[PDB]
Amino acid sequence: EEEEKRRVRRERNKLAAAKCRNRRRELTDRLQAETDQLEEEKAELESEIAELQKEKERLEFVLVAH
Amino acid sequence: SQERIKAERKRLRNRIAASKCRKRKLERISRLEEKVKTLKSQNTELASTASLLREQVAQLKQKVLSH
DNA sequence: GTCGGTGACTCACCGACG
DNA sequence: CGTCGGTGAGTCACCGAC
Ligand SMILES: [Cl-]
Ligand code: NA
Ligand code: NA
Repeated sequence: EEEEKRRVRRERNKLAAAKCRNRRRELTDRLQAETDQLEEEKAELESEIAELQKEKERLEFVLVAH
Repeated sequence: SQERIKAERKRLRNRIAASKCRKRKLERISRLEEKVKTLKSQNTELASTASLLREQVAQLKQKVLSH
């Protein structure tokens, strides 16, 4: 019965291992969702920039004509 | 015995597969952490370019409208 | 000095496939 | 068919933190 501290240790470490694996799955899912969102925000910014640069040059050529 | 050699070879094969499996998990995380850091940096730069262009556009609409 | 976190070995399980 | 590899989970050995 002295070796019963050994049994509680196995049970505690089992839960610790499950927690470690669950945190790694959660981190992977968090980072993937974060990447997806950041990729979307990058595309929108690149789109807004492209439209703004077009409008900038349009106005520049209107002004040069007057 | 052949039973022992076979059981040991299976453990070797599985130890190889486990190390490869674990490595791919950590490499996916490492790859994703880098991409997140890069995208945050790039989007900050893009946001500042957009902000400037918006002001430049605003002023040009004023120069045009003043005619 | 005990505890939890984690890398690594191992077994169970399942689908892949020659 | 029978064996393999990929993966989840239990275990051990080890370490750092409080
Ligand atoms: Cl070994
Ligand atoms: Na958890
Ligand atoms: Na290894």
